[PDB]
Amino acid sequence: NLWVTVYYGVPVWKDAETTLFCASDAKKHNVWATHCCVPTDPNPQEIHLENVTEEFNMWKNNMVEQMHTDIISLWDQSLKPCVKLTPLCVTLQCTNVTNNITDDMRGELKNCSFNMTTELRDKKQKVYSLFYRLDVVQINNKEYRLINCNTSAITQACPKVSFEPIPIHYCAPAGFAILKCKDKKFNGTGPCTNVSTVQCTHGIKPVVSTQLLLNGSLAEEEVIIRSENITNNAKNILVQLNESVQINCTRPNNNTVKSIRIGPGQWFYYTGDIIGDIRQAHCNVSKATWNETLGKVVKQLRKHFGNNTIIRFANSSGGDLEVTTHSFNCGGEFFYCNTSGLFNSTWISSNDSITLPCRIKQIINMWQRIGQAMYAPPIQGVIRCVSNITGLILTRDGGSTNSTTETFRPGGGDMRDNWRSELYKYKVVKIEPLGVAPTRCKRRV
Amino acid sequence: NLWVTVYYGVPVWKDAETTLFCASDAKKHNVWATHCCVPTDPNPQEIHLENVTEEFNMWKNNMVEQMHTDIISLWDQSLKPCVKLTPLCVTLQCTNVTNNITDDMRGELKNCSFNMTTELRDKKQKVYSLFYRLDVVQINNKEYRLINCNTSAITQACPKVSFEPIPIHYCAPAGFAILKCKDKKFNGTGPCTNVSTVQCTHGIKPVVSTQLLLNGSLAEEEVIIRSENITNNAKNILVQLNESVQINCTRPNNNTVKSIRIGPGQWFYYTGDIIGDIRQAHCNVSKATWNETLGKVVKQLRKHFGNNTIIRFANSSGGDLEVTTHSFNCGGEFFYCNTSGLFNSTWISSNDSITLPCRIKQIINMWQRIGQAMYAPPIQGVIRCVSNITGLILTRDGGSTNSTTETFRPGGGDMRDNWRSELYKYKVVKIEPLGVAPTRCKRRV
Amino acid sequence: NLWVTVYYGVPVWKDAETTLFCASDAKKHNVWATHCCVPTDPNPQEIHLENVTEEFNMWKNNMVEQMHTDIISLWDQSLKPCVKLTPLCVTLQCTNVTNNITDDMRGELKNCSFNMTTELRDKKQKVYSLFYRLDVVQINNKEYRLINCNTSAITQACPKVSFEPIPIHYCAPAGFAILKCKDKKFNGTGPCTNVSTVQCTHGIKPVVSTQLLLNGSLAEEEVIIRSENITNNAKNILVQLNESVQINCTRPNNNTVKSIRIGPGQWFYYTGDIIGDIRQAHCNVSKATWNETLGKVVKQLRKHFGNNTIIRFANSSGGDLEVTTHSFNCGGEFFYCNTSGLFNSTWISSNDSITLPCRIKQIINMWQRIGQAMYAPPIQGVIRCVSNITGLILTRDGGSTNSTTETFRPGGGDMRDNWRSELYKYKVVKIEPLGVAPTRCKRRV
Amino acid sequence: LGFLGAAGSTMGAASMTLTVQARNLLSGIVQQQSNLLRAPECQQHLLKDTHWGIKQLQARVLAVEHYLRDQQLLGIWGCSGKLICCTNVPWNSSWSNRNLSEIWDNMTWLQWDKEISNYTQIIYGLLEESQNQQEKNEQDLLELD
Amino acid sequence: LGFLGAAGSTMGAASMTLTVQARNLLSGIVQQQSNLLRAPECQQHLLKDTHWGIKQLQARVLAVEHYLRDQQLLGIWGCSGKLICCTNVPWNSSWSNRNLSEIWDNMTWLQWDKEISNYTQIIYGLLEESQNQQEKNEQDLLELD
Amino acid sequence: LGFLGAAGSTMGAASMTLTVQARNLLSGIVQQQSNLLRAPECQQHLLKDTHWGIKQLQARVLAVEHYLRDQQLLGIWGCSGKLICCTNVPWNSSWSNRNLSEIWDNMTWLQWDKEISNYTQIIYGLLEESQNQQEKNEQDLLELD
Ligand SMILES: *[C@@H]1O[C@H](CO)[C@@H](O[C@@H]2O[C@H](CO)[C@@H](O[C@@H]3O[C@H](CO[C@H]4O[C@H](CO)[C@@H](O)[C@H](O)[C@@H]4O)[C@@H](O)[C@H](O[C@H]4O[C@H](CO)[C@@H](O)[C@H](O)[C@@H]4O)[C@@H]3O)[C@H](O)[C@H]2NC(C)=O)[C@H](O)[C@H]1NC(C)=O
Ligand SMILES: *[C@@H]1O[C@H](CO)[C@@H](O[C@@H]2O[C@H](CO)[C@@H](O)[C@H](O)[C@H]2NC(C)=O)[C@H](O)[C@H]1NC(C)=O
Ligand SMILES: *[C@@H]1O[C@H](CO)[C@@H](O[C@@H]2O[C@H](CO)[C@@H](O)[C@H](O)[C@H]2NC(C)=O)[C@H](O)[C@H]1NC(C)=O
Ligand SMILES: *[C@@H]1O[C@H](CO)[C@@H](O[C@@H]2O[C@H](CO)[C@@H](O)[C@H](O)[C@H]2NC(C)=O)[C@H](O)[C@H]1NC(C)=O
Ligand SMILES: *[C@@H]1O[C@H](CO)[C@@H](O[C@@H]2O[C@H](CO)[C@@H](O)[C@H](O)[C@H]2NC(C)=O)[C@H](O)[C@H]1NC(C)=O
Ligand SMILES: *[C@@H]1O[C@H](CO)[C@@H](O[C@@H]2O[C@H](CO)[C@@H](O)[C@H](O)[C@H]2NC(C)=O)[C@H](O)[C@H]1NC(C)=O
Ligand SMILES: *[C@@H]1O[C@H](CO)[C@@H](O[C@@H]2O[C@H](CO)[C@@H](O)[C@H](O)[C@H]2NC(C)=O)[C@H](O)[C@H]1NC(C)=O
Ligand SMILES: *[C@@H]1O[C@H](CO)[C@@H](O)[C@H](O)[C@H]1NC(C)=O
Ligand SMILES: *[C@@H]1O[C@H](CO)[C@@H](O)[C@H](O)[C@H]1NC(C)=O
Ligand SMILES: *[C@@H]1O[C@H](CO)[C@@H](O)[C@H](O)[C@H]1NC(C)=O
Repeated sequence: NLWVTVYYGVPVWKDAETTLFCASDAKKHNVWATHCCVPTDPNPQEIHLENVTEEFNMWKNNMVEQMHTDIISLWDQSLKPCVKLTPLCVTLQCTNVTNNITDDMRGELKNCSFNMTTELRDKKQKVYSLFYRLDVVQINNKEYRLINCNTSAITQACPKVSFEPIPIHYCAPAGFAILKCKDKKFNGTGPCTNVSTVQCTHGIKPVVSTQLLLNGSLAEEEVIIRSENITNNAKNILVQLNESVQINCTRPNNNTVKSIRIGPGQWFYYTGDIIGDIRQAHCNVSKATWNETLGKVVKQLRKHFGNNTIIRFANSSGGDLEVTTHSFNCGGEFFYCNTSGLFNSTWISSNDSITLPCRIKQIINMWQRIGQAMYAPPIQGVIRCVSNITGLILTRDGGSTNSTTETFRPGGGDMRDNWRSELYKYKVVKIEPLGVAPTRCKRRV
Repeated sequence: NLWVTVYYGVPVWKDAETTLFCASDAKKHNVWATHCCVPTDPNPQEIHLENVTEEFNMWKNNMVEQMHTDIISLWDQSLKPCVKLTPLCVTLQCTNVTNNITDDMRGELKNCSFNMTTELRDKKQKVYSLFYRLDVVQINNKEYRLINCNTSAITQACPKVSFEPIPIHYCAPAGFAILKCKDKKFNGTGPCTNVSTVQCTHGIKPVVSTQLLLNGSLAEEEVIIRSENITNNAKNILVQLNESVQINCTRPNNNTVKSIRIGPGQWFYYTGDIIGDIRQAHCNVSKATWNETLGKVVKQLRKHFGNNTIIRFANSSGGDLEVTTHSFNCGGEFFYCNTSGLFNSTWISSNDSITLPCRIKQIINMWQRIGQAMYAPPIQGVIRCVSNITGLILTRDGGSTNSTTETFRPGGGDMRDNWRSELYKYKVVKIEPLGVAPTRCKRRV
Repeated sequence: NLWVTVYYGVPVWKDAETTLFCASDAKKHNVWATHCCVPTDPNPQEIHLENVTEEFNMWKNNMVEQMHTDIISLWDQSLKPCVKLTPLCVTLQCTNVTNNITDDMRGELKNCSFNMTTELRDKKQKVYSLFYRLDVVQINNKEYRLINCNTSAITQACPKVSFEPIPIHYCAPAGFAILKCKDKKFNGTGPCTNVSTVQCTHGIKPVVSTQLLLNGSLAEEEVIIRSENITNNAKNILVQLNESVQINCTRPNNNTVKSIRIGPGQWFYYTGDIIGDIRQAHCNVSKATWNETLGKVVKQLRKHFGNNTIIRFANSSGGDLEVTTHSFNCGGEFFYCNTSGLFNSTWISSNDSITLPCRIKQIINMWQRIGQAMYAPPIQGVIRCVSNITGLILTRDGGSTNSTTETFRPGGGDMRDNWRSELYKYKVVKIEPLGVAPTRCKRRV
Repeated sequence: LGFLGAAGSTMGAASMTLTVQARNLLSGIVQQQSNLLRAPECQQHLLKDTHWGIKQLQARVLAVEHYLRDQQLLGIWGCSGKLICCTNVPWNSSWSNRNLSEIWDNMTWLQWDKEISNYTQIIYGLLEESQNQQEKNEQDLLELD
Repeated sequence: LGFLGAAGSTMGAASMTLTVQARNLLSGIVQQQSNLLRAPECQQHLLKDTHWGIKQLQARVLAVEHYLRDQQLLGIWGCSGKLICCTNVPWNSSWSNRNLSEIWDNMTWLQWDKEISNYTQIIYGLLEESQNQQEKNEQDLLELD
Repeated sequence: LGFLGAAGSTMGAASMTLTVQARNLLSGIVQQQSNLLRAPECQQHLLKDTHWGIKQLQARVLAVEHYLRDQQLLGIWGCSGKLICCTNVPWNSSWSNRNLSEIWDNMTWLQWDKEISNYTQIIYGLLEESQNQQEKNEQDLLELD
């Protein structure tokens, strides 16, 4: 003699995709200080869910896609009110910079001059400036043009706007909740038994890189290797380290920045000249930290590829700098570092820091899109930054013939991987408070 | 002893104006494939309303106005990201195209050259191209300019975007319903007794034309002549045929299209030259189909103008091509056909197809607005299309002295008429579920 | 034996900040006729609140901030579709206008010529025009440029758009109410005992000025002096007069306006020449009205500064014209009047109108922002306007040593003061209908 | 009978489909929004096209406001939980003096609404007052006991 | 008395206008929107001016959310159908020990809200718990019978 | 226990937190909006950034629509004023023939929803019909008396 009884306020949920709030920790001109304008809670108090098991899947996590979209949108907006540099698509007269230049810098930097516009349409000015060779290509005392002029408009990023990543917390809108997995051994998929509910994620700095994962969180206890499919050589492997590796990067040349008007309030910045000698930009890691780090990675790779097999590391297979080098933003400057100095070993059954030479570019095709290109204004002085390697993006070459030797390379370059590696522990669900159950109760008639 | 009783969920409604959803049948780069992104139901099941009589009025139907607004808005958006052609407002040096040109094409097409911009501000290129005379006017081996340069900016329609109309269904938002009139004899106004309710209209292709109504629906049983007022010569008459007339249109010249950069990714398309001889564009209908069609129209006009009176057809009274010719989009090309070959008869108490010569224009002032003009890029090869005449827009000249002879002309040109002719059977109403009635019931006190 | 009883529909409220509707009195091309498109009620009937005392504070009134934001936004929108005048940043060849010019106008107006663009990129035209010296500066038969070209883009205000202020009513959104203070002696802060509730304010014309407050409401009974703090010389004093002072302004020169195309539909307007002689623009007030008005102001200042002390008036201390002169819009023209002719007296224990010479500017930096500048097109003919002084913005110099003499100057220039002076009687509150109270009632168990 | 299936039915018979009509507004809102949410490209369209995105929100907001307005009226009349409710307001022959059996057995709701379309605001004002008085009377009964 | 006509009235008298105040929010929303809908040019303005259109939607959405928040509170306290409801939560002298006759006959609601403004969240929490217990008790009575 | 604190609890125990869950949606809406309203620069952002402003309104509108949809269902089933309500629809062993004591004492609501997830639309249709019949019966009882 069971009857339907309806209950409202039932503590259940379903997988769902919604829009999350971006909230900062309450950097005056930082693009991330703004936009994520709703402040976070001083205490985004967590509620543990006793006896709840739930399934997580980082490669199906739509929080990654939202972040990706928001990162792009914010950048496009921040460049919207900045000076366009289309007046720079002129022919350039260029020669080699001649100074006390080291061998590795010969022909690396060019000395160009051109007729630039001024605030009046009747007047031109001669501009003398230095450009890195990667931004300048030949047309045919030789004729050159900026590399982007045959493809898209170039705009100047505003020098007053900082893009330095600060922690960002994503918060669920009412009606939704975020489930957080605390299983220290969670590999990116499957059930998790230590689950709490939060309204906001912890802060994730929106750090962009192509090979080494910088300034993320560390794994507890052991290096965790997470991949969508272990035996699929078409998939990337995200390796989260349980220790950090410090990288010291520099742009050793002391630059003098000049600024001219090229129109009505249209200020344009360029490198005028360089003080001191010319040296190549570079990044250092100690050899011991790097070698110990790989040994740990290998011990863990061996659980998937065999503890009696050989794991070797090799450099990038090919592609453009955005694909083959380790790219990052260092104080507003854009570095493209040669990581072949790191991925060179075979693993089988007194710092001597590894120095990675780095190239510098001012014209950046962000997100590998064809469309508006960004011009990074030069930075006055000498640039130094220190970053933490918190992970790696590796790919297995595959093509294996069961020779027992496998090769891994610093592949990747898909920007979403940089966030998937932090958001792997979060899931968004919709609350479904209405439901029914049987009972020995009938409505009074 | 009657009391007020309140009922909620009452099946009644009121005339209303709201915003309808645009929904396509789930054409990768078609502007209509997109935008009307919410898919239609696989079965937009209709509910017949037994014993419901309702009044319809096609000339007061606000669904027409919504479509008109949406058509314009969508086009303006689709041209928003396309290359501007303002660098083309230069003086042109033009001569007559000289080739094997038929008599009807003499002076029709001009051979022009000019200094066009390139991706660099310091460089110009000589462009040689062909233009139709309708797009080019004199300034004073003679000096010419594009016709639009003294009025508005010209922009290029993107060659990758198709504007080919596909069926569009309009759907009511929740709280509203669409009432559909099934009376086969419905003349556009008054009560209709066979009424069903639907959530979505059938698909209407947003076909644009100025005189003949193309690719619409056909009337059942007989030709239906619908006008706001029969005796008002200031009103248009929309004639819906119960049979179709096939029209075969061609642009017989085999065009070679050239493409240059005129700026940073700014690709511009133009006709370079023509392969083969030069012939005039034209459209064919058989004489028998056309003559039978008019005979049917006349039989029906006679019910309004007298079955002992004379009905004659004549061509356009005057105005620009957008007013006097039959205009349509044929595979992206814009045709302006001389319909005097059709409207030439007097009706009283072996195909020999009628050939209508057609002019071609590349600069289009869509919707007869003064403002941004569109440049239709040329199409490579030879163009063929076949369309169905499903109706006519006719106007009576009026000015009658009761001579017993009336004259009708292929007037119109008001784009809203093209949709009113399909939407005539639909009405939008607001649902009003709350109401009261008397009964022998009082609330328990 | 008291119990909680919950009541809904409780007539209480809280101070709140919300967005108000802008509503006009239902001026075809007036920017204020549009935008404030929701019409006002024919009878925005007021409800008096018997026995309600509420606290008002005009310097904390957020209605002022909303108006300020809306004024700016509307103007920026209205200029959005207008012709840009960036082609005017060319070198100018200028000489002194030579005609029958009075002494006060010598060198005031310059005769300039330049190469302007045309609808074709290959053609230039010579433009001869007159400019006021305030809009033109030297580069080094002398070389000049427009004053704005080194700072920002200049755009033309559309000549067809009127900015003539018309009364604007602000209306609360549902859930909010506006409380109106009727205390005739209300000084801007504190409790008010004669309070009514309205849905809409009375109409306030959005009149812009810098020193004299024009076309506002008058005080009843006596001049009211309102300031945030009487003894703070850093604060402005808003004086609301109980009588008006009439000002007759003229631009005595009969201007001939020329119009050319400078691009594709890009019409540009400029003063071609002047008919008749050249005279200086000016504004008149009678001396008696002005002197009586100040005597009244002084009687009231004495209640705050001592009725045995000396009050003197003096002119502006320094700054640009936007700061030191009385600025206003006269029929679309922009006047900058020298008010030293008014504020010149010492007050101690046959009209002879005061004539204020005025300068004219065409390039206006509205709201004192650095950014896009507006070009005011010239007006054909002779300009006359008559305005009412309804108030003054005064500042006390301070720096007093208790000498018993205080000096007041026509300071101000903060545009928000112009509205604060009208909105001082209104407050916006949020309705809070839910609340509880004790009673001898328990829910039946 | 389906949505508005009863529109041509007489009032009596029509009352048995009040549930069909009542649910149509919010059910339609969630299903239409679902079709929109299920099309990621359409979601991109909502932001890419500012005017379209605004038109859609305006339509949804308005639909909600109408739902709520009617619900509040039922609330203030003491009919929040009912599709059919009797009240303490007598029927006026001045609104309609038509026979009760014609009203329920021959006439449809469409016809009926026309029959009394100019008294709607009167009836609603009366219902409001009657309920206000009733609630005060109920409180007085509780204070008395 | 009109909207807020009772604001200066004492609480007792003021309670007779609870209907006036209760309807003002949604009634105002539909009438203001109607004035906007009746002006086709104003509708064009909502789309032509992106910021204005957003400000208007934001205001409308917020007004709806406040309406609903209050309705839910009445719902969870078991007062969804009432303008006036008595509950099972006793009054605390610590919130107010003022004489009942002053509260209803001399004081206005504005004054009263100030008198107990720091206990609102306490009372609301108590009301929530009391109703939760009551509903469980009701189910137990039905299972018992 | 906090929001979803009862998620791992058995159904019986979990029912004592229905108030916690019920309020979370609208309470969260007003608190999140408050954090946004309290940041004038963020308000400027809502208009400066068209896409962000649209995304936020879309999220808020959708949250409201879901709230209301569920409330209407309770309304049409005659449960508008209850967190827990019994009805006149019998339980089908074809939906679930599991022991009542396992359902309330061992199983959680998450498990239960999975147990009967394919019958939700059946039960809801039955509830609608049952209430419709009940209301007609109530009117007949009033006309009879
Ligand atoms: C304080 O308030 C006063 C009014 O109380 C304002 O004074 C008015 O200002 C307006 C705008 O400058 C003046 O309007 C202009 O009047 C000119 C003369 O018109 C005469 O002939 C017409 C015939 O129909 C009469 O109705 C009128 O009363 C006059 O006798 C017109 O030639 C002007 O036309 C120009 O603008 C219109 C758009 O408005 C265009 O359509 C035209 O093509 C043309 O470009 C214009 O209409 C008005 O005359 C002034 N009133 C008085 C009594 O003088 C002050 O300006 C205001 N002060 C401040 C600071 O805001
Ligand atoms: C880069 O090119 C500029 C342009 O020619 C060089 O600048 C000139 O240097 C000489 C020698 O000191 C001066 O006399 C000229 O007056 C400078 N010209 C200008 C325009 O400033 C510059 O030296 C070159 N630098 C390098 C490292 O090659
Ligand atoms: C800037 O423009 C000037 C044009 O005046 C260039 O100088 C000219 O160069 C051409 C090519 O050799 C000569 O024929 C002219 O006689 C030069 N004119 C003068 C007066 O210098 C100059 O080279 C341009 N500079 C750059 C790098 O753009
Ligand atoms: C249209 O004009 C172009 C430009 O003059 C003509 O092209 C030239 O044709 C001659 C003869 O074959 C060639 O020797 C030239 O090299 C061509 N010039 C260029 C720039 O390509 C073209 O023949 C003309 N066509 C017609 C039909 O009149
Ligand atoms: C493109 O520009 C060149 C300018 O170099 C034009 O050729 C000039 O034409 C003028 C006018 O007859 C002559 O005075 C010059 O001597 C010519 N210069 C040279 C080197 O050709 C050319 O006609 C322009 N072409 C078009 C059609 O725009
Ligand atoms: C302002 O400058 C213009 C430009 O020189 C003067 O216009 C010329 O006046 C003379 C004498 O009447 C005429 O012969 C010329 O044909 C005019 N030139 C043009 C281009 O129109 C004008 O007179 C000057 N006005 C004043 C007051 O100085
Ligand atoms: C407009 O441009 C012409 C260029 O043709 C200017 O006139 C030239 O001025 C320079 C400088 O004195 C002379 O060297 C040229 O010989 C002149 N050319 C001719 C044919 O006039 C003219 O001054 C410019 N006008 C303005 C005011 O911009
Ligand atoms: C239509 O009228 C017929 C004849 O009286 C009746 O039997 C039928 O039920 C009516 N239809 C509706 C929907 O009421
Ligand atoms: C205002 O006070 C007087 C005097 O006590 C009283 O008679 C009147 O009703 C009060 N007004 C209101 C609105 O309560
Ligand atoms: C988890 O399981 C244990 C053991 O049966 C039980 O005592 C505890 O109450 C459960 N937790 C929850 C939230 O039900």
